[PDB]
Amino acid sequence: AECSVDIQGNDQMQFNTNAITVDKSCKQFTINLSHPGNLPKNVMGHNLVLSTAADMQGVVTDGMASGLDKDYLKPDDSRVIAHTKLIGSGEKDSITFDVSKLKEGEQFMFFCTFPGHSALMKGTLTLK
Ligand SMILES: [Cu+2]
Repeated sequence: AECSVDIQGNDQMQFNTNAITVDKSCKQFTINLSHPGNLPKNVMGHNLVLSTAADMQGVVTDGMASGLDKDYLKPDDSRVIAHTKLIGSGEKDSITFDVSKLKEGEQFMFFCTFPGHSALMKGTLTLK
């Protein structure tokens, strides 16, 4: 199966998918994030961050408090499974992670931790 997806985050706080499926036969999986907006990352920065459903808002909350200098992620946050960098207008970033870090049956989420964004910028990730 394929083991990559391309996702965009825009100037109206939206990702271009609501749900990511990872094929259970993948060993690694790569997420190619890009920002087709025009706004700087200072006001419209996006990352794509993975965690369990339960852990998402703790990551978001602690992340908000951590500043642009830390990509709006609390340092050494063990709840984060994998993530891109935080990017602004016209940038792109890709991450490849071990799919062994995910498990069938488990409800994962992807989201952006930039202050305020998660309200809209989130979706499910499922190993299937
Ligand atoms: Cu964002």
